[PDB]
Parts: sequence; structure tokens; C-alpha cells
Amino acid sequence: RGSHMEDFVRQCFNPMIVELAEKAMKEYGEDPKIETNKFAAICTHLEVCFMYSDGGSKHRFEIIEGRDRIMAWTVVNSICNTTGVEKPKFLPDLYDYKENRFIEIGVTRREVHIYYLEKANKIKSEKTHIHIFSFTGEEMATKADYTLDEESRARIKTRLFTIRQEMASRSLWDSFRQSE
Ligand SMILES: COc1cc(CCNC(=O)c2[nH]c(-c3ccc(C(F)(F)F)cc3)nc(=O)c2O)ccn1
Ligand SMILES: [Mn+2]
Ligand SMILES: [Mn+2]
Repeated sequence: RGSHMEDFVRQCFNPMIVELAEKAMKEYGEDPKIETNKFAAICTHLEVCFMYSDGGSKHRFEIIEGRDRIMAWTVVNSICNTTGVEKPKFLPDLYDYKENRFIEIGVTRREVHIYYLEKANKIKSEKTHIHIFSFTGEEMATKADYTLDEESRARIKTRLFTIRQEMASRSLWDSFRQSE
């Protein structure tokens, strides 16, 4: 199954980001060859998480996304057990040592409010931080604390819009938006 979407996502994203997305989808029983929109979304979320951890100081974050399930949970346990913070029900994306909390990164093709409320209804023990970026260039964070510098968030927003543009130039953006 040779799709324009798959070749585009391989030309658009870092080879390592691509490999991590592939491993994560296959672990979840999904096929990147034939479920290509989801492959692109997973790559995008990955790159945003990495970009985000690159903001701030150097020892600041611990990266949870992009690991295998078992080691990601091992790090989450080490975090909770050394810092005393409650253990979250679901695997988050990062941990901020500077503010001592987990961070849940979201990336949506819809309005950021709906995505935020969705991600908030499934974490009832609401001690973790939610930060949502949209494809159109806005964002929303818990208690209005956007964690990072303005320049770092701006780099992320520019990147998401460049992805969206380049997708739309190949007429793949419509199928991507109308797929979430
Ligand atoms: C959810 O199923 C999955 C899950 C995995 C590994 C664990 N996942 C996350 O931790 C995660 N996953 C997503 C996500 C997943 C799929 C889509 C899709 F495909 F619908 F566009 C969009 C967002 N967003 C996040 O913010 C986030 O933290 C691997 C594969 N599939
Ligand atoms: Mn995650
Ligand atoms: Mn996330």
C-alpha cells in the first residue's frame, strides 16, 4: 500500500522520530503503512514533545513519551517515589523538575478548548498539567501557566503551521483534519 501520506511523513519528520512513531504504533496493533493520518499525528506529537523538552533549562524536564511502556512507567515510579508526587492514572508526556509536576502535551486539528476538556475528563485526579497546541497556532494550559518561554512556544506553533501548510500543498491536509 503505497500512499502519498506515508512518503510525506517520512520526508517531513526526523528519521528517529519516524522510528519511534513506528514502534509505538505497532506496539498498539496499528499499521503505519495503511493508517497514515494517525502515523502523521503520532510523529507530530512526538516532535512537539521533544521540542518542548528542549525549552527551558537543561536538567529541567524528564521525557516520558517516546519510551517503551515498561521503562516509561519505571521512570514515572522513580519520579513519584523520590519526589512524593501522586502517581498518575495514565502515562503522561514529560515531568517538570522545576515545578514538580507531570505535563500532558496535546496536539489537535480542532478547537483547543474541546481537546483540553476531553483530556481533562479522563484524569480525574487532576494534579498533572495539560498543555494543548493547535494546528492553527494557539494553545491553552492549566491555570493559564504555559510553563515555557514565549519564544519556545512560538517555535512549536510555527512548526505546526509549517507542517499543516506543507500537507495542504500536497492536498493531504483535508483528509488529515477530517480524520481526528
Ligand atoms: C492512544 O493510542 C495510541 C497510544 C500509543 C502510546 C501511548 N500514547 C500516548 O501517550 C499519547 N497518544 C496520543 C495520540 C494517539 C493517537 C492519536 C491519533 F492517532 F488518533 F491521531 C492522537 C493522539 N496523544 C497524546 O497526547 C499522548 O500522550 C501509541 C499509539 N496509539
Ligand atoms: Mn503520552
Ligand atoms: Mn500527549
